[PDB]
Amino acid sequence: FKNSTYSRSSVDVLYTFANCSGLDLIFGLNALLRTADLQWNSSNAQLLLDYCSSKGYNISWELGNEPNSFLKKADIFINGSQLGEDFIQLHKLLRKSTFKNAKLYGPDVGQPRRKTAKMLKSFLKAGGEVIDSVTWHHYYLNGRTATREDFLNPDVLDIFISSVQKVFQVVESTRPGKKVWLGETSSAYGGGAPLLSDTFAAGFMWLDKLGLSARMGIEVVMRQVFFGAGNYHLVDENFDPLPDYWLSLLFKKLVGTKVLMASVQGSKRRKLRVYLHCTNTDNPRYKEGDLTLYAINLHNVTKYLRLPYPFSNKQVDKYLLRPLGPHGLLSKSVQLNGLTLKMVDDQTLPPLMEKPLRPGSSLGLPAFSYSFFVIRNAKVAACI
Amino acid sequence: QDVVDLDFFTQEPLHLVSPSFLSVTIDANLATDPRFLILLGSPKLRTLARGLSPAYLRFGGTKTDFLIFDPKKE
Ligand SMILES: *[C@@H]1O[C@H](CO[C@@H]2O[C@@H](C)[C@@H](O)[C@@H](O)[C@@H]2O)[C@@H](O)[C@H](O)[C@H]1NC(C)=O
Ligand SMILES: *[C@@H]1[C@H](O)[C@@H](O)[C@H](O)[C@@H](C(=O)O)[C@H]1NCCCCCCCCN=[N+]=[N-]
Ligand SMILES: *[C@@H]1O[C@H](CO)[C@@H](O)[C@H](O)[C@H]1NC(C)=O
Ligand SMILES: *[C@@H]1O[C@H](CO)[C@@H](O)[C@H](O)[C@H]1NC(C)=O
Repeated sequence: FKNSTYSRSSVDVLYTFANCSGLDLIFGLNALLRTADLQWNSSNAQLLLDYCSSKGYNISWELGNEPNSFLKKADIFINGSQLGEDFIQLHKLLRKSTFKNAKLYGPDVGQPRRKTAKMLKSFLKAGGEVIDSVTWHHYYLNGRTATREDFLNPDVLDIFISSVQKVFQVVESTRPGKKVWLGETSSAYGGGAPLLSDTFAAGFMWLDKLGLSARMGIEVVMRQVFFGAGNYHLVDENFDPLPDYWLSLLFKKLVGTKVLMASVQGSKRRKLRVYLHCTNTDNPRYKEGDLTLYAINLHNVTKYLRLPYPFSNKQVDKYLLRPLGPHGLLSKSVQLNGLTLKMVDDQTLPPLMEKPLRPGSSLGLPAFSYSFFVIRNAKVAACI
Repeated sequence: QDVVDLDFFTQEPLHLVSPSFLSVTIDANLATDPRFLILLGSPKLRTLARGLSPAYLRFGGTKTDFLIFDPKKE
């Protein structure tokens, strides 16, 4: 990797894209600009901050990406204490800028191996006062070696749980109550697993990661990437949405901010994975008190889910996602309740149509599939 | 037998996620593509992007630490 320059024009393209799309831009600053005694040289950042101020851009900041691997990447070692001081200096610069209340996130460390955990802990000791959220990264697999079986394996899915617990151990020991974000995450690193990261099969990992993150206390999850060279993109090089885009859209329309819990009775919680939130209140079809269950079936047969009292007779809407053939789980097309999801045109997303179930019926979840279910008139007071 | 009983905890919220809980990145390396302006200018891509609002868009990647801002550049 070599140094490269970018222009005011590039900044404007990026900001405009975010602003016109209703997204909140977070811009990562170069942390490898060091002085004589290996302090962060902030002068280039100053130039950028000045330019963004002048244009009136509302932007949040990070500093560095995966500092745990700077030795590998640039043959420079920066310890967590120093990094924390570097964030303190950025925070002073932001406070002297025209957006003095701009948010700062970091340190965008990798998953918590011993050396990374140490770096994170020393960073939070030093710099943890000035960050608005702790960011860390997670990947399940190496894109070069990942297999299809890996994408379907509950033991692979389960590994994320230990990473989350380790990060929270570091955080509770240094800055308890600080928010924790996944700042970069996907199925597989090295740009994704060819013919797997861009398919229906990628959804088992992504939907589970979402479920677990929400359940375990992660506040925001940042998907690597929306659009780009890597196979883990939500949108391919033709600007066409892949199955994870559709899953992500459905998730956003159905799943609320209040996180609850679901679990399956019996000693086998591995292959049938279930999550429960309040329904997204901004959804016009649903009302205060409704619940959104989501479930992943990694068994090779259909399972039939029974809702507990007092929800066993309620009207439920199904939103079942299944691949369009002939390529099965390796398909790049998906059907919602048997209707292929496709843009209406370049300006128009289709409607996401429910399938009402017979009140009192068990919820059918075919083998190797994922579905959302909205329990209408659930009248859950915690959601209201 | 393929019938499975679910238990639900509904007394109170266990956590609260951001409305932007499901967020996205654009890798910093995409700014080295000669066609950066065309790509992010695509109305189709903007439509898909709007679909995921509200969300954070993190501009970052391995390349973050190999990018230098140049106020002179065209
Ligand atoms: C199907 O999966 C089997 C192991 O899963 C268990 O048995 C099946 C029939 C379901 O009842 C599932 O809920 C159970 O957990 C394997 O032993 C079997 O080889 C698989 N069949 C295939 C690949 O055709
Ligand atoms: C994050 C990075 O910021 C992106 O620019 C990369 O494109 C992305 C990716 O690899 O797709 C991602 N890099 C993650 C690198 C994680 C490597 C883990 C190595 C583990 C080796 N040791 N052990 N065990
Ligand atoms: C910081 O960087 C600029 C530009 O690369 C350089 O001219 C300046 O002397 C540096 N400052 C320090 C303290 O090293
Ligand atoms: C971390 O690095 C700094 C800067 O090089 C150094 O001065 C300091 O002693 C190191 N801290 C620890 C705890 O080793």
